[PDB]
Amino acid sequence: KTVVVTTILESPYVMMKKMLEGNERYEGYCVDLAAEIAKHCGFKYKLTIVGDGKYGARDADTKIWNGMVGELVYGKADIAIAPLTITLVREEVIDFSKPFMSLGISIMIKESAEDLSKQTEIAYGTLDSGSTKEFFRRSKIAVFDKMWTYMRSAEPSVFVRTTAEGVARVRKSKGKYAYLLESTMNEYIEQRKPCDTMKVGGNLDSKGYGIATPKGSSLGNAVNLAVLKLNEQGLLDKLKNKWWYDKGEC
Ligand SMILES: C=C(C)[C@H]1CN[C@H](C(=O)O)[C@H]1CC(=O)O
Repeated sequence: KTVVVTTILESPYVMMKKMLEGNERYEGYCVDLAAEIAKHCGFKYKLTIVGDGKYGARDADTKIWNGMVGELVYGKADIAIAPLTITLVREEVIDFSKPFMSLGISIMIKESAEDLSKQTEIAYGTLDSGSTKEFFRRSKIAVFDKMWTYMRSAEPSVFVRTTAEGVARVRKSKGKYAYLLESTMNEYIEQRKPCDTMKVGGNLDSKGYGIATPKGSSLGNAVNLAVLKLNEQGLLDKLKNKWWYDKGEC
């Protein structure tokens, strides 16, 4: 009947409109994407913000998945539409549609990863949890392995808790702090006032964000075909351009 969609606040994907109720309280790339996939697939839905404010990781002790991934695995949500990075660990427990948006870990400064690894004057870090941190932690690639060893033992801490915190740290560090984040957030922030940040070098890896559903879900097939169709029509490119560039501030 009414499909339960779990999502999360992260600009410009899902934001509180700056007096409203239900789905109309929200706006952003993922809000527009949810309406488009629902329209194509022919379903009614309710957007809900994930209670724990997490994307999805499996606790090492309890082995239970938290965040949006957890909501899908334990049957609390029917679908997740947000900047949820497609990773192998998540793919083992949930299904992802083809990418609706491409990205890679990138560097934000006020070059290359190899260049950051060989130096010591500019400090660098990632979020204290998430796919970016996990990529560095489990990487068997020499340069990233070195970067991780440096980040985990750096004092004071080079890690931050939110995107906003990583961005602010870059802005106030006089070129002494580089933030490692997904290229999509990097591109978005570059077009946000005070317009003083920049992406440098190529991405460290390659992946995307995908619509997620519980394993064996009936909705899976349909949502995947919808993503392929919206992509083919150029709609996803227009939608990214709308939220990143048309609404840019620089
Ligand atoms: C915004 C957050 C915390 C998310 C977005 N995609 C990643 C994920 O799905 O884990 C996280 C960012 C990152 O790890 O750099």
